[PDB]
Amino acid sequence: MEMEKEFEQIDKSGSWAAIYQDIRHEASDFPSRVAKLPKNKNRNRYRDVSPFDHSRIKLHQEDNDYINASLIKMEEAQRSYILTQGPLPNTVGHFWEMVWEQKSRGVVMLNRVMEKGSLKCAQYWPQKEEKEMIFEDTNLKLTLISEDIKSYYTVRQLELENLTTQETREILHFHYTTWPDFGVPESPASFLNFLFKVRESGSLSPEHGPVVVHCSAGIGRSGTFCLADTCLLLMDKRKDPSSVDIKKVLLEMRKFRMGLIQTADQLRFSYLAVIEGAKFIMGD
Ligand SMILES: COC[C@H]1N(S(C)(=O)=O)[C@H]2CC[C@]1(O)CC2
Repeated sequence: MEMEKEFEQIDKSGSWAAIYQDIRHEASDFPSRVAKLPKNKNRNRYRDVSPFDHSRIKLHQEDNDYINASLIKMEEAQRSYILTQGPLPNTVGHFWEMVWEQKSRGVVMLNRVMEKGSLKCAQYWPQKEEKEMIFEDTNLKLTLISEDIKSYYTVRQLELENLTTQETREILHFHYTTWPDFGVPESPASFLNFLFKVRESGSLSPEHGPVVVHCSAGIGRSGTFCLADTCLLLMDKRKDPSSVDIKKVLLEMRKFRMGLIQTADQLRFSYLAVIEGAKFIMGD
C-alpha cells in the first residue's frame, strides 16, 4: 500500500502495536559473540543491545578492537551510517578513535547528557574553547572551535588532532536537544529541519566517511533518523515514489543492527516524518 493512506488505515484501526510486533518477529537474528566476551562488559551500556559480528566497527588496535557500533550500508539509497551507543566513561577515547579511523565528518547526537534524572551518556566533548580534552588511551586531542545554539538544536565546530601524527580535522557536532523525556515529538517539523541541516553540511555525503549517529542505546531515536533519511532519498531516486515501503526499509536496516525503532510510537513517528518530509522536498 501507499504510505499516507496505510497510515490513516492503521490510525483508524488502532493497530500500531500489532504492526510493530510483526516487524519484531520478522527481524534478523545474527551472532554478537565479540560483544558478549567477558573482557568487553564495561564497553556495553545495556546488556540486551549489542552489535552483530558481521557489521560491527573494528578499532584499529591489536589489544582490543571492540566498540558497541554498527555499519548500516544501504545499497539502493547509496548511503551509509554508523550507529553507536552514547559513550561511557571508559569508552570516550574509543569513540573519537572510531571517528578518526572511519574518516567521519559529522556526529549526530539525539539525547541530552541527563534525562529522567539519570546519566544517558558521558560528557564527551569540551564545553569551553580554552578547556580542551586529551584522551590519553588513544592519543587524541579535541578542541571546541565554535558553538551555535538554536531553539531546537545546537551545532558545534570541533578540532580533532591525532597527537601521533599531528594531523588535524574539522568535525561537526549536530545536537538535537529537544526530544521529550517520554514519548515522541508531537510534530516532526523540528526533527525534519534538523535532518536537513545535517544534509546541508556535507556530513552524509560520499566524499566523507559515514556519519556517526547516537542516542543512549543507539537503536531508537538513532533508528528514526536514518530510517527517515533513507526513505526520503529513495522517494527522490525512484520513478514511482509511492513504491517506497517503510516497513521493508526498516527490516533491511535491522540486518545490520538489532532493535532499530524501540516502540510503536517511534514507528508511527517515523511514518509521520517521511510523509511530511516528502511534501516539502517538492517540489513544494
Ligand atoms: C498507549 O499507546 C496506544 C498505541 N496506539 S495503537 C492503539 O495504535 O496501537 C496509538 C498509536 C501508538 C500507541 O502506542 C499510542 C496510540
